[PDB]
Amino acid sequence: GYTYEDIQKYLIPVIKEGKDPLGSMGNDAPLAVLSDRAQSLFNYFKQLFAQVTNPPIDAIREQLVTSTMTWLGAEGDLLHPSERNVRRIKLYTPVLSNEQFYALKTIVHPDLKSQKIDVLFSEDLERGLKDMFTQAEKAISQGVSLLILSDKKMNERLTPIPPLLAVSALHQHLIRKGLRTKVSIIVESGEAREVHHFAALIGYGADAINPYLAYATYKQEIDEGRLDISYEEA
Amino acid sequence: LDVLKSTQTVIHKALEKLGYPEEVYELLKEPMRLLTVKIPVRMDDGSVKIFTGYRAQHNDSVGPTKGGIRFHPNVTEKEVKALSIWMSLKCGIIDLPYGGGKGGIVCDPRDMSFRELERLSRGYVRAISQIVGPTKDVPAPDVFTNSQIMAWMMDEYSRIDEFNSPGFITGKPLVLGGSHGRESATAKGVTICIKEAAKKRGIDIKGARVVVQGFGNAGSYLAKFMHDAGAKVVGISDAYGGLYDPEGLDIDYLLDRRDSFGTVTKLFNDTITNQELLELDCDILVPAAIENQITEENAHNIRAKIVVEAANGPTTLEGTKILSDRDILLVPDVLASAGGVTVSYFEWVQNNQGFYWSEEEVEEKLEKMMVKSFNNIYEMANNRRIDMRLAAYMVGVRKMAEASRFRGWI
Amino acid sequence: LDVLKSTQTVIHKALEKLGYPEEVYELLKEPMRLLTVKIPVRMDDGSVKIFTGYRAQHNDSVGPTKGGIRFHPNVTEKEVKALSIWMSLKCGIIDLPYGGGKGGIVCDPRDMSFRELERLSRGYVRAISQIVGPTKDVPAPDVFTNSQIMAWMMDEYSRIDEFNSPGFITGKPLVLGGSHGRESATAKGVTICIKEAAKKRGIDIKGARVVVQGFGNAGSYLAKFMHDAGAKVVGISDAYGGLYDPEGLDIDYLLDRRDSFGTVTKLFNDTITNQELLELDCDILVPAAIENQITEENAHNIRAKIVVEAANGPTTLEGTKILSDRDILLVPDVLASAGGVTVSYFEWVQNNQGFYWSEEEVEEKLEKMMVKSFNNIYEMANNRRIDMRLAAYMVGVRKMAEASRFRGWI
Amino acid sequence: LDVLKSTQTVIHKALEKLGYPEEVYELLKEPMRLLTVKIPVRMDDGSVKIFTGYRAQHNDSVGPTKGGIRFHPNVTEKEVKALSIWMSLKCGIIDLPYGGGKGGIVCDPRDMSFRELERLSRGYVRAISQIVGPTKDVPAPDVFTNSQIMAWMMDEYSRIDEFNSPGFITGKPLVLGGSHGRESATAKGVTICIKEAAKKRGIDIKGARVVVQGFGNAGSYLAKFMHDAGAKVVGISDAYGGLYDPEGLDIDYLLDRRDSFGTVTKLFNDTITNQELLELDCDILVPAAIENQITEENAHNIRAKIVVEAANGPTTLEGTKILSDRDILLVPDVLASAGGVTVSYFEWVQNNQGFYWSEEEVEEKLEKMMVKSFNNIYEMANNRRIDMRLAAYMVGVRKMAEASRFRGWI
Amino acid sequence: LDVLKSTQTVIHKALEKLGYPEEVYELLKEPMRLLTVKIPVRMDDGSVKIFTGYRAQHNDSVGPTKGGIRFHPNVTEKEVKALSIWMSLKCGIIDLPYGGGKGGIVCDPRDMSFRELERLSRGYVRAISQIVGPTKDVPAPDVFTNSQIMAWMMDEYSRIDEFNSPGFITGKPLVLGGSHGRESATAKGVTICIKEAAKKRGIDIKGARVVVQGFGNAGSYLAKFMHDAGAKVVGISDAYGGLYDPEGLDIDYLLDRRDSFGTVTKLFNDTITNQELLELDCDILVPAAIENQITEENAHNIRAKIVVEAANGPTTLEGTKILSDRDILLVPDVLASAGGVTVSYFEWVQNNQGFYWSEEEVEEKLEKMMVKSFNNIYEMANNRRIDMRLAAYMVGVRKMAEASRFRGWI
Repeated sequence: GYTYEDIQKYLIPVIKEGKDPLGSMGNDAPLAVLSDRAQSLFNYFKQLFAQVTNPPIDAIREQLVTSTMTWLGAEGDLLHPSERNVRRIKLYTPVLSNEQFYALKTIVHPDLKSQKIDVLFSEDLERGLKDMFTQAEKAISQGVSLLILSDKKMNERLTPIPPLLAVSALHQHLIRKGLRTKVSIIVESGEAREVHHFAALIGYGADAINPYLAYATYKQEIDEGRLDISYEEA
Repeated sequence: LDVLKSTQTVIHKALEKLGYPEEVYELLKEPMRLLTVKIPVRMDDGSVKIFTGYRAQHNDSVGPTKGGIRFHPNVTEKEVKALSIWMSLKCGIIDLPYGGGKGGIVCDPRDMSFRELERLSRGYVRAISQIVGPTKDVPAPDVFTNSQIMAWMMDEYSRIDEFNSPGFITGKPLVLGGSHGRESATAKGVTICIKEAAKKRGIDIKGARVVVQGFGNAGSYLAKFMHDAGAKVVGISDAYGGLYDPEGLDIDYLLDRRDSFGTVTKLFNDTITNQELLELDCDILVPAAIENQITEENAHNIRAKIVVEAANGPTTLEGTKILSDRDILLVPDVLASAGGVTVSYFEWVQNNQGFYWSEEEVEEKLEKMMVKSFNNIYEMANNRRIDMRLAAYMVGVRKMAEASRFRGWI
Repeated sequence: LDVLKSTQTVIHKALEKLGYPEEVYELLKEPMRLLTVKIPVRMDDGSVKIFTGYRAQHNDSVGPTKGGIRFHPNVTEKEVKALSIWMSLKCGIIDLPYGGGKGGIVCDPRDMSFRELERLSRGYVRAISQIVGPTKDVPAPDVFTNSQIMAWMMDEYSRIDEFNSPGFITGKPLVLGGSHGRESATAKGVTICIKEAAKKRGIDIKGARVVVQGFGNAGSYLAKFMHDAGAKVVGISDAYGGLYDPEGLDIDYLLDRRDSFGTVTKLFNDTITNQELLELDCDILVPAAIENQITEENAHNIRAKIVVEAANGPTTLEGTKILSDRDILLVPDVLASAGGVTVSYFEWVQNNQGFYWSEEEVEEKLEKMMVKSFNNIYEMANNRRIDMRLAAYMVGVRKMAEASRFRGWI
Repeated sequence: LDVLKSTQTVIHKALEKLGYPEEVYELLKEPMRLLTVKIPVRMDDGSVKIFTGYRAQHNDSVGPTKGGIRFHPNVTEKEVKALSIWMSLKCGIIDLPYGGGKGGIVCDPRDMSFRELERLSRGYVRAISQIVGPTKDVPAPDVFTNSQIMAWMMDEYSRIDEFNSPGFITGKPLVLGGSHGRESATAKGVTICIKEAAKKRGIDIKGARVVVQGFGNAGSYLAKFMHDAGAKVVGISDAYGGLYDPEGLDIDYLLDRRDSFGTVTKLFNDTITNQELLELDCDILVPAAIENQITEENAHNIRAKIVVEAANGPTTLEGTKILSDRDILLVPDVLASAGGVTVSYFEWVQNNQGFYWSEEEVEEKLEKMMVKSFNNIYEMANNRRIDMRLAAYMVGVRKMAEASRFRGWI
Repeated sequence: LDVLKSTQTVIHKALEKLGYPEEVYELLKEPMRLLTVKIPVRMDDGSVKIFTGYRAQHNDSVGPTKGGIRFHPNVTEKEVKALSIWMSLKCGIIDLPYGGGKGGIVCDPRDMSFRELERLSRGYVRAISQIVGPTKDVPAPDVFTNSQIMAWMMDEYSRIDEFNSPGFITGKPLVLGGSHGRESATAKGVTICIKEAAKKRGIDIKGARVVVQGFGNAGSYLAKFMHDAGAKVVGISDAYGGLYDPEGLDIDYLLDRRDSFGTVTKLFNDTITNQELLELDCDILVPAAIENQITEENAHNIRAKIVVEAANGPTTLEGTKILSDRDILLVPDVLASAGGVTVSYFEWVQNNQGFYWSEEEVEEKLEKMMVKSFNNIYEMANNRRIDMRLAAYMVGVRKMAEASRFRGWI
C-alpha cells in the first residue's frame, strides 16, 4: 500500500525534521469499513487517549519519567528470582534495524534460541493462524525464546497475513496457554511504515519490529540521487 | 576483487624491503594447501542442500596453521587465501608459533536454522577433518560464528578422533575449555597499544583526551579501560550518533545504561555525527567502527596526535600519507586487533597443558606480548624511515621466511 | 538405601533446583559407558583364575574421565557407577577439565601375592586399553591400590602404546612422574576449607575452640595443623572412646612417631570419660569417626558455630536442615575431600607439560582452587537461600549439563 | 530367563565330553568384553530420547569377533551374552576365523521412524566405535535390521575412521560391497545338509519325498533347490495352511504365484494344518517356521526319516530323545542355518581382498564348507554314541579352547 | 565446448533417464574434494621452483577413489574434475569398488630432468599424503607419467607411512608389485568388445571384413589380433593418408619390429589413394585417428554393420543417433578403453592379497569383467530402447547414486 504521497510526505520529512510530520484540517475521508477501496487492517483501529479519570503527560518535558526499555527473552521465576531473570536481551528502542535483526537471528546461543514463522496464507486465514500457533508451540517446546513473524517470501500465490491480526492472535493464544512470558515477538513486515502501525503492533503484543521495506525505500531514494544523507544515518 | 592482489603487493614490498629474494615471495604469495569441499546438509523441510566450503593453509613452517571460519554467502577462494595470508601476518607480528589459515562456507545463516547450522558445521568439520587437528590446523570463529558453532565443531572432531580434542578449535565456552578474556581481548590490546604510543610520544595518559568512534563491546571495554587508567573520554559514538564533553562523559553511567547493542543516546536529544566527531579536539582517536572513514578531506581536519585503527581498514592510503606528513602516530589494525588472536593462542596453550589460567594471568601475558610487538615495530619504523604498517608487514613476513629457509623449502 | 538410587535422586533435585529439563537428568543419571571384562591371571601355583573387572565412564563432555580403581571383593556395577557420578560431581565442583570415571576388580589383595597383583593389574590394563588413555580415561588409586600398582599399569600401557605415557595414570611415584603433596592432600584441603569458613564468618584462628571426632591419621593431622594457631577443647572417637577430654586445654605436639595400634599417643589405660562427648561451646567442629554420627535426636544438641565434614556421610538430611535453620555453617564432605583429586589433576598437568612443580607451587595452586570453589559455592548458596550441600551438588552438575547442551547431546 | 544358564550347561557338557578342564569352562561361560552404552537420539518431534545399547564379545583368540545387531525392546545383557556364545559355536562349527559377538538396542522400530532409525544406528556405531572394526568386531543384521541399517553403520564407521571400511560390517548392499547369495544362503545350506544326510542314510535324492513347514524366502528357495535336484516336494505350509500332493506340488507355479510374504494358498479351498502336515508320509522334513512344534505327542506320529531344523529350536529335548530312539536323523539348526554366517564371512573376505566373487563361486565354496562341517560332525557322532547336537557343540568349542590354550590365556 | 559442462550435462541426462531427483545430480556434478597444493622443488641449477598441483576426489560412497596423474602444463581444475567424473563413470561401468579420482601437475617433463622429476613426484606425494592412501585414493599413471614415477611415489609414501604400501599406487614395475597385461590392456579390451558384439550379432569372426582408421600402436595391435581369424578390407589414417588400400585383401603379419617414425611398415613412397577412404561394405569398423571424425554429413555414408570406438570423442551425438536409427551397433569408447582401469584394479587386488597372478589369469578375469559389463549395457539399452552410449552412462552413474542414497548423503 505504499504511495508517492506516503513516501514524499511521511518518510522524507521524518529524516529531514526528526519528528512526525504535522498537518491540518483533520480527516474528512470515510472510515475503512465505509471506503470502497481496500484498506489495511491498521486503519480499522483507532488510538485511544486519556480524557478524564487520568491525564496525559508531556514525554519531552518529563523524559525522566518515561522509558522505552524492552526485554527480549524468557522471564525467570518471579516468585523466587535469582540471576536468570536478567539473563535476557534488552533494547532501548523497539524498532530494529536490519543489522540488529540479523544479529538477533544469528545469536544461536542455546539459552537464547530463535525460530522464524512465515505468516502467509492462500485461502484459509484461520488455517494459517493455526499453523502459526502450532509452529510457535513446537518452538517453545524445543526451547525457542524468540518468534520471528515474517511477511517475506511472499508471492502472488501466498499473501501475507495482516501483521496486526497475526501478532494479536499469537499473543492471545500464548497468554491463554501460559507461554507468552517464555518468548518474545519480532515482526518483519512491509506493512510497517507509520507510527500508528508500530504503536498498534506493540500494544497488541509485538516486542520488536523491523521495517525492511521502509529501509529499502530509503536506500532506493538515496541511490537515485535524492536524500543525500547516507543509508545508516537515515 | 583485488584483495588477493593487494595482499600480494604488500607481501612483495615487505620482502623487498627486508632484502629477501623473489623465491620467498613466490612461495608466500599463495597458500600451499587449499581444499574445496561439498557438504550435503539435510534441512528441516526434509530436502538436501549442497554447500561449498573452502579451507586454505598459507604456511606451516612456523607451526600449526591458525585460522577462522565465516558463514557468509560472498566467500570466495581469493578472499579465503588473502585472509589466510593476513592471519599469517598477524601471527608473525605477535610472534606466535602459528601459521595462517582461513575457512569459509557459502551459506546464509539468516535463512538457515539452529539445527541446519549444527548440521552444516558438523559436515564442514568432517569434510576438512583429513587436514586439520590440534597439531595441523586450528579454526576459530568469524562472521556469523560463535561459541555454539565452535562447540559443535569440537564435538564433531572428538566424535571422529575417538577422544576429546579441545585444542583442535578455539573460541569455545568456558565449560568446554574456553579461556577468560575472550570478550575484552581486542579492547585490551588497543588499550596497550594506546598506552605504549602515548609513552613514546610523551603524552601522559592521566588526563589524556580520548575519542572512540564505536561503542560496541570493544568500544565500551576500551572506554572503561581508559577511564580506569585516568584518561578522559571526551567522545563516543553509536549507531544513532555521538556525544561530546571535554571534561568527561561519565563512562560508568553510560555503561550502566548501555543496552545489548551498545546504544547510549537519548531519544529527544540531538547527537553528534561521526564526521564531526572524528574532527573533535583530542589526543587519542580510536575508530572501532565501519571502514573508509578517514580520507583526504578530513585528514587535515583531524586534530588527534595518535590514531589507532581498532576496526579493519578504517584508513586509506591517502589518509595515511597525510597523517604521516602531519606527524600523527598511526597504529595499524593488523597490530591493534591482535588481542583476539593472542587470547585464542592462550586458549590453545591452556588446552595443551590441561591447566586453565585466570583473568589476571591472561591480562599480564597479553600485556607483555603486545608491548614487545609494539616496541619491535616502533624500533623498526624508527631505524628505517617508513610507516608502522610497512614495519608490521615486514615483522610478520620475516619469521615465516626465516622458518621456510631453515627448513629448506626455498 | 541403594547408593546408586540415592545418587540419582540428589542429581535430580540439583538439576530441578538449577531449572533444567528432565532429559538432562535422564542423560546424567546413568553412565554412558560400562565395560565389563574377564581377566585370566596365572597364579603362583600354576593355576589360572578369572577375575571380573568393571570400568564406568559417566560423561566426557567436559573432558577425559578421571577415576580411581579399587581392588575389593564387594565391588559391583551399581557401586562403580555411583562412584563415577560422585567423581564427576567432585570434578565439577573443583572446576576441573575432567569427567566422571571409576573402575574396580573383584579380588582380595590380602590373599593375592605381589606377582599375582602385578599380573592382575597388567591384565586389567590390557583388557580396558581400548577405551582408556591420557585423552579418554585417566585411572588413579583407591582402597587396596597404591603407587606400585599405578606404576605397573603405567608400564603396561606404555608397552601397549609403544611410548611412555606418564599422564595416562596418576598416583605414580616421583621417579615415574609423580607429584608432591599426594599424602597430605585431603588434610590440607580440610584445613583450607576451615580457614576460609572462619574468614567468611567472624571467627578468628587464634582461639579457635576445636572439637574433633578423629584423632586417627587425618584427624591427627588436622589437629596438629590447627594447633599452631588455634586451640583445642575435646577429642572424641579415638577408636576406644572419649580418651581425650582436655575441656579447655591444648595438646602438646605428638605427631613425630605415634599410632593407634598400640595405645593412642601415651597410654591406653588413661582415664576415659565415655564414647560420645560432643556438646561443649566450641567454634570449630570436625566429625569423622563413622558414617551418620549426627541424627535428628542430637542435631540440636551440638553447640558448634562451624562444622566441617571430613568423612563420608557423617550427617543426614534432617541434621543438615536443622543446622541450616540454626545458621551453623556446614562444609560438605564432597568439597572437603577434593584435595586428592586436585593433586591428581596437578600430576596430570605436570605429565602433560613435562615440567614438574614443587611442594610450594602445589600448595599455592591447591589453595587457590579450593578457595575459589568454596567462594563460588558459598555465594550461590546465599543467592539461592539453600544449604551448602545442595549448592555444591548444583555447582557440580552445572558444568556437565552446560557442556552436554553445548555439544548437542540434549 | 534361563537362556544363559542353558548355554552354559551345553558348553559345560561339551567341554566335559571333550575332556577339557574346568578353567576352560570358566573362561568360555561368559564374554570377556561387555560394553553398555547410552545413545542420545534427537527425534522428529524435536525431543531427545536415551536408548540403551549392549555389545558383547565372547572370545577373540581365533580371530575378530563376528556378531549381529537386533533392534528389539526385549533385549538384555543375558540374551546378548548367550547369543554371542551361540555365534561363537556356529563359527567354530563352520571352522571360520571368527569369534562370537552380539549387539542389541532397547528400542521399538515399529514406533521409530526412518530418520530416527538412521540416527540411532549412527549413535550406536559411535558408542561402540572404540572396540569394533574390521580387525576387532564385525557386526551383521538381526531382528529389525537390514541392508539400509548396515549401510548407515558402515557410513558412520568410515566417517569416523577417515577412510572407507566395507569390511567393518557385513550384510551390505551390492553397491557398497555386498556379496551375492545373501538371500538363498540359509536355504542352500539346508539343501546341502539334506543331500549329505540322504547320502549317509542311503536315501536317493531323486524321487525323495520332502515336506517343508514354512514357505518364506528360505522355504521357497529350499523347495526350488529340491525340485531342481529332482526330489518331489509333497507338502508346503504358509501362514494360512498347507498343501499335500504325493506326486508333486508344481513348485514352479507355486513360486510364480508366490507373493512378497510367501502366501500361495487359494481363498475358497480348504488347507492342511501344520499339526497334520508334520505327520505326513515323507523321507525329508524341514521345519523352517515357528519354534516348539515337535513334542512327545507328535514325535511318534512323525514319519520322516530325516528332520532338518531350518528354523531356531523347532524341537525339544523330549522330541530329540524320541527321534533318536526311533532312529530318525536330526540335523540341528546350529549347523543347518549357518549359510548366512558363511556368506557374511565370504563378504568379509571379498571386502578384504577388494575382489568380489560370483554366485557360482559362492555356491561352490559354501558347498565345500558345509559338507566338511557336516561330515566332521557325523563322524564325531558315529565315533561317540551321542547326538548330532552335542557333536556340533563339541566341534564348536574345540577350536576356541585350543586357541585359548595355545595363546596362553588358560 | 567446456569439457566440465559437457560432463555435467551427460550426467544430468543419464540421471533423468534413470529417474532420479535433482539432488543426486547436484551431488554428482561437482567433486566433493579438490585439493590445490604448491610444491617447492630444488632444480639442478640450485634454484627453487614452485609447481602447482591438483587432486580431485569425486565420490567415495562406492569405495576408495582411483585416479591417474598427468604431468602437463595445460592441466586445470575443470579438466581434473571432469576426468575424475569420467573415471568414476568407467569404474561404475566395470562394476569396480572404486570412485572417481584424478590428479595433475603444471609442469613440462620434456624440460624437467630425471632428478627434478623424482623430486617433483616426491613433493607431490608429500603434499597430498593426508588425503591419499590404499583406502582413500589410489593414484595411477597418465600422459607423461610412467612406472618410474609410480615407483618414486610408492617409495615416498612408504617412507611417510613407515611401511611398504604397494597398493597405494598402481602402474608399478613387476619387482615392486606390478601386474601383467598392463601394456596390452586397452587393445585387449577392444578385442573382447568386438568379439562380444559379433557374437551378439549374427556376424562370425572368420570373414570379418574390418575397416580400421588406426594402424598406429593400438590400431596395429588390434589389426594383428584380428588377422588370426578375420580379414581386412582397408586401412585409413596412417599419419599420412590412405596408404593402405587392399580392398578385399589381407596383410602379412608385420608386427615384429616396425614403427611409423620411418615409413609405416615397408615404404613411405608406396601408392596413396587419399586421406579419407571410409565407405566400402564391411562388417567391423574401428575408427581411431582424431577427435570427431564422424559428422552429420558422412553419418549415412558409412556401410559398417558394427562400429567400435577406440579413441576419445570419435563420434558426435548426431552421428550416434543416425547409427542407432540405422540399427548399426556402436560400442562407446568409455567401455572400449576400460582395460587399463581393469588391469590397475587387478594390480590393486594383487597388492592387497600379497598374491600376484599370471598373464592367463589376468586375461580370463578381464574377459569375464568386460563381457559382463557389455552384456549388462546391451540388455539395459534394449530394455530402455536407447543408445549404447546413454546406456553406459546410466550404468556408470547408477552405482554411485545408489551408494550415496544408501549411505544417506541425499
